[PDB]
Amino acid sequence: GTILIDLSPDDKEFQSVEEEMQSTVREHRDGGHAGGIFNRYNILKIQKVCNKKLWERYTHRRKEVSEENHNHANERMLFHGSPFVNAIIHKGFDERHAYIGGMFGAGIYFAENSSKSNQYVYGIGGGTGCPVHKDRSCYICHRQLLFCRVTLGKSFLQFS
Amino acid sequence: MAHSPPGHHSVTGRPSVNGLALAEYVIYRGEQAYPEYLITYQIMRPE
Ligand SMILES: CN(CCO)c1ccc(-c2nc3cc(Cl)ccc3c(=O)[nH]2)cc1
Ligand SMILES: [Zn+2]
Repeated sequence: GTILIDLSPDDKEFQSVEEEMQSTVREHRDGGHAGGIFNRYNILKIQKVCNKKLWERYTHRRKEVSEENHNHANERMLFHGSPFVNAIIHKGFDERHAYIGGMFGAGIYFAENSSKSNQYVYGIGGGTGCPVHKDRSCYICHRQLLFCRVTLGKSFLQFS
Repeated sequence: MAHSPPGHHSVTGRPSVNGLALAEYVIYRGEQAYPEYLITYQIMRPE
């Protein structure tokens, strides 16, 4: 039940999403090993993901969390990169989208830095890079990220 | 998937070495995220 609505680059909504993508690029400690060497992106398309069932699933859980946390969902907009982006937009997030070996346990990971999520587009550590050229720093192949609405509720603070 | 820490709904990873990194987050229920936007892009080679 998912449809994708293309946003015009003239739309304020496109513009604010692009700005969050671009402005949250940083340098990474791997020198670009996982995600490639870059300071900015060429945005090709931004599509709104519309699925009523998946939205109602989200809002139902959001209300449960809010009611457990003094009417505060602690909702954020965060990036997610994954080889299964096209599965997620149709079927939703579930345990198959978890990073079993992640540093904060087996769960589904999100980033404030778009460039952190970019490290996971082709798999953990960038995998073997793009399918066509086997290049984690490919400048040719199209990549996709999700910009997601995430309910944090009461969040456990783990220091680095 | 694992469970959230008791009394919590997510984990926040706060960097303590890289002063420029932003936070990372983990949820343990897929129902706690909705994929609002699909962004198609290329990384750009620096000049
Ligand atoms: C479905 N999988 C395992 C793929 O075999 C997966 C693993 C990691 C990620 C992922 N991990 C992150 C970790 C941090 Cl610290 C920050 C952001 C991400 C992210 O966007 N995706 C996404 C999917
Ligand atoms: Zn490629």
